[PDB]
Amino acid sequence: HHHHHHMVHITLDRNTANSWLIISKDRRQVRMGDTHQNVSDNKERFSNYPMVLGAQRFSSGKMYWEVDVTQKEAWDLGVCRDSVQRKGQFSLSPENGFWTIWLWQDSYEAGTSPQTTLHIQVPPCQIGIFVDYEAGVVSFYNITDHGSLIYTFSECVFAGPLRPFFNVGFNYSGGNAAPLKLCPL
Ligand SMILES: O=C(O)Cc1ccc(-c2ccccc2)cc1
Repeated sequence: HHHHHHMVHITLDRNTANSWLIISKDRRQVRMGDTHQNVSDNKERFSNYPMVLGAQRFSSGKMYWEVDVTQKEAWDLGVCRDSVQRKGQFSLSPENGFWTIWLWQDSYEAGTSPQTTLHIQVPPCQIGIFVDYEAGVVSFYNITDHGSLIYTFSECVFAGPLRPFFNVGFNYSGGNAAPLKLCPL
């Protein structure tokens, strides 16, 4: 791909984070803590899952960023509407305002309803995310495999401002403690 020149500097929004997440001083890394991180509750925080939003809001244009997923067993990445549900149980789907892919139990899937199997020969250590607001496209790229395409959501109906979306996943196994990191431009 040739999307690198639309690179944007994403930072994480602490106020949206699940109360167990630990966000680095530079707001570029996030990991699951082993306990509540001693913050007050608020209506923005994701309650049920280890999720957090980027601070940036996009309503036009082309945007690109990269995320490091090295040695994680489980995670979700993509974009979502600014007005997605924060509290209780929900599925990641375009109907609910999410355009995402994930790793879970050694398989990669796109967050359609129902979910779509992804075909990845080279397990990615870094994922590139491209959004074309006007075209209604969200695309995912395998940076470890020379930028190969993972998945394209097309005919997207965003229906609002978009925010970068992250889930570091649970760590029931003891093998999923590693952080998500926003990679430098
Ligand atoms: O509205 C809901 O679906 C659940 C809900 C509502 C309010 C708060 C809340 C907690 C502490 C300070 C402010 C607001 C948390 C969850």
